[PDB]
Amino acid sequence: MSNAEAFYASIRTELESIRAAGLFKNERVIATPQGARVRTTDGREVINLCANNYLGLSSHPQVIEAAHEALRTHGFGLSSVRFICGTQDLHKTLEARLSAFLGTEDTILYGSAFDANGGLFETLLGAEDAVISDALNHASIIDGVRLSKARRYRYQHNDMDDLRVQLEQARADGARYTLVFSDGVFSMDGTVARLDEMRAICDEYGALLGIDECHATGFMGQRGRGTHEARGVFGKIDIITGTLGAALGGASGGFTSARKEVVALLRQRSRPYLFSNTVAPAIVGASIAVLDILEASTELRDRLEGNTRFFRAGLDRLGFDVKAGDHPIIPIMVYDADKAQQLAQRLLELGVYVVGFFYPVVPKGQARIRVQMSALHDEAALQAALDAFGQAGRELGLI
Amino acid sequence: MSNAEAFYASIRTELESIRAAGLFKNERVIATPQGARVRTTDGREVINLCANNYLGLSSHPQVIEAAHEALRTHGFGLSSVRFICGTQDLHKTLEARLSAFLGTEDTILYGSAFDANGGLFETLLGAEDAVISDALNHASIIDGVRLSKARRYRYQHNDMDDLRVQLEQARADGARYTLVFSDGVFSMDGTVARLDEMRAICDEYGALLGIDECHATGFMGQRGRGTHEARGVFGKIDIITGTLGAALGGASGGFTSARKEVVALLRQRSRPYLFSNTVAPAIVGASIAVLDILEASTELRDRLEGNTRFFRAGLDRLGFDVKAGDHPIIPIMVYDADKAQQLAQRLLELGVYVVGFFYPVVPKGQARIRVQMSALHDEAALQAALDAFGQAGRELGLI
Ligand SMILES: CC[C@@H](O)[C@H](NCc1c(COP(=O)(O)O)cnc(C)c1O)C(=O)O
Ligand SMILES: CC[C@@H](O)[C@H](NCc1c(COP(=O)(O)O)cnc(C)c1O)C(=O)O
Repeated sequence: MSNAEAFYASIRTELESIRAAGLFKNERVIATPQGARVRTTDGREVINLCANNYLGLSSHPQVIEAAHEALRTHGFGLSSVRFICGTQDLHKTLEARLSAFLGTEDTILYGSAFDANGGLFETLLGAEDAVISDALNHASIIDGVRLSKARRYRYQHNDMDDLRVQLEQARADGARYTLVFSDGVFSMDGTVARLDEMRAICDEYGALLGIDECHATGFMGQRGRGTHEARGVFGKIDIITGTLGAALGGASGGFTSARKEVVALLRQRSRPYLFSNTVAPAIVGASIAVLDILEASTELRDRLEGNTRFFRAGLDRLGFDVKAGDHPIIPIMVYDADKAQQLAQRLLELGVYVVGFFYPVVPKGQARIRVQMSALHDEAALQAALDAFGQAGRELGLI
Repeated sequence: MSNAEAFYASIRTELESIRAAGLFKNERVIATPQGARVRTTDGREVINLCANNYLGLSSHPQVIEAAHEALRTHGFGLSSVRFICGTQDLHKTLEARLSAFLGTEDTILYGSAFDANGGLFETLLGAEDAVISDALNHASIIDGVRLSKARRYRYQHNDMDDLRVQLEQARADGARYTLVFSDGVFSMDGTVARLDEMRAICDEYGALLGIDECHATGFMGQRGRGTHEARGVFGKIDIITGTLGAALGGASGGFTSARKEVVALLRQRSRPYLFSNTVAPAIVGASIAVLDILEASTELRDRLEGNTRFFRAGLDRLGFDVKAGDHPIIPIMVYDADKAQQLAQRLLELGVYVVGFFYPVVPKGQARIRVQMSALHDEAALQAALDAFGQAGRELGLI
């Protein structure tokens, strides 16, 4: 029995036990563009309440046509990293508009938020330095930190007192520079970081504050600029990392926006920036028009707030443990992974597209459905969906 | 002086330190689509010989039109990882086409080749297993290995006897499974991994064989299938990672190709596939068009081979060191960084766009210019660049 084939057997044995534990993820094949309603290849058309299409720009006609013109004017692929021959005027234009949009002096584009985080800490920090992370920080942040030589501390989830204990200890352990880093809005539970307390606690110790803004840019704040606008620190952030693939288009790309020494050093030394393809001209192009939309009127994010409150207060009145609020991410815990596959399946049958969240996406035994609001939803969809949740929740024992 | 501001000072000190060493990289701002000739925002038209656009597909109008069609039928962005609502029929289809093209059972799409490597080793390997890398492996492989728990070995560049010395130690050290991993075609020197030998070495020790094919897929091997085709080992590769951002379109996205059960574990556990956006609809649909183009005729790859055989023989007949290979990557070693900044800039005055490679992209003391050949270059541009190389080659002491 060969060594290579025992490996493949090991892998097959692993797959089985993932299925046994109710943890195997099955892909639905959508046959349509992204939007408020969606159709799998099988033919069924369902309400989509689990996309990152927070502002509904993934298939917004003026975003689609801006990408079209980018294809005409600036081509399909650049097949280069930025410093070689992958820099077009659009990249410089969009890095500018984001810096303006976000409150920072420059911005550096990446292929994703995942790679913006991956290349952040290693380039800026060393073994003598520290990174303090909220316990539930996103996997891409944990992997950025793992790739750096910095010392690591976690503070308990959104616990501002534990943030002080770690900052105390890191000072005590002798940290040169400290960077406090956290999801702006957290992926799996929707809660909002307390950037107002943190920027103050960071100011006592001289620490830096960085935030991952994927679940905030475009629709958090009065003018949609970020979680920092929503906590009144706009322009007081050392490091923003974020995506172009959530609210701002949903195609690809990410970014780090920081002072200008940072951005300049990231361009010089950040590994994904040096070593991975530049963003495609269509994406950069359509993102520049995305910023034209959101800077011209706050309506879409306003309709998002409305859709979110209506549906959060609705799931509340049905007995779900969902607080009233304006978090477009609405977590619905079912703990059992199998009971998550069922609830998502049953809600499919009832006309609602959600997907189970289980390990390793969330901790074993803390499985959930993550509802996700859009500006796209009209009230007969939000209503027909509330119906779907009340029934399937009743059948499965959730209310 | 506060700690935060102290940190910014260290950033600018190293920003100035990097300029002082002449190691600072300045972005040239292309104003046109990627092409064999390109115009900076200054209006000057120049011959591009430093892109990964080997087959000219980056602005190929049939590729461009497939992106136009994929936007109309399938939208701009999906704003979701694959397992939630980011799997369209296109991704499944493109995944079947890459597997058949490449000789493998299945294929998993990533947002870049960077992330394909980044999510590869940590998923398939454990503390008891070994990875054995060619010492010149791409930065994305190193980081993917650093993110895994496996035991690490490096062997001298293309050194088959060093490769055996490591597999001895890996086994001596008690490795369970063992993965030999190397660039198929090395980005920085154009050399071609000795895959037929490595397959034989691996069979002996019972190790898996993996290749990163970013500089091979589409044009290496008689049918452009890649380094494994070119070395008689088509169909006998355990793991292919790669990119859609070079010869297969140049826009965005990457992949890992392997057996069904390896790919299935990557879908269930690979961190960038779980936690980062799915490839955009327009990119997937254009990639499907790229495979129709390349499966229909080995022109382009035949044309590429010609253009390089001519341009190598060009610098051949001028006292340039044609160091190693038939390959479209022509490394013109100049060792000193400042000279490569000079030679790249001087050629820009002679009408040639080409860029200096120096630390940390290439080792200190081993700076260079990477000439990269495309199918697109017409004879006018070719021998016109041969002249600009001859002039500046003598003009700056290298000829
Ligand atoms: C100067 C920067 C170079 O590293 C670059 N190559 C990028 C690259 C990647 C990342 O591919 P992605 O773009 O992330 O899909 C993965 N593997 C290999 C073997 C590569 O050569 C180039 O040839 O310009
Ligand atoms: C189930 C997978 C989720 O983690 C996923 N997160 C994507 C994500 C990334 C990667 O962003 P990119 O897509 O690579 O730009 C970076 N930071 C944060 C805070 C994120 O939430 C989501 O919420 O859909």
